[PDB]
Amino acid sequence: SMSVKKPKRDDSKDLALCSMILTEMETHEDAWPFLLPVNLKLVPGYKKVIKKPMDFSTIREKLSSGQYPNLETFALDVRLVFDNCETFNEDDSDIGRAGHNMRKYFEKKWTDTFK
Repeated sequence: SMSVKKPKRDDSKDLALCSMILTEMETHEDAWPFLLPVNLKLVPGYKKVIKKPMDFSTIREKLSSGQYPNLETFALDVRLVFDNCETFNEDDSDIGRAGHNMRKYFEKKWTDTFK
């Protein structure tokens, strides 16, 4: 509360470390469904059904331009990519499996870097 603060967690490396995690996600062999925005002209249903589209390239641009106020807002966009994937794709599809694999990969890197 006013003039009463918990001890200052060092956040000065967070930008660098989110960039490294994002690099690792970009270079994973199962990243291909997620590298670019879904083409809303060419994929029936996507525009209407997925209210907040997100992809790695869009997270990368946001990251590079100071659009994440903190590391939690970065984790929310990454998770959004996988939550959108599960909303639109059957679990038993190459893309559905890709999304599950990538979410697991991400959550381990997140825990090991920050928790």
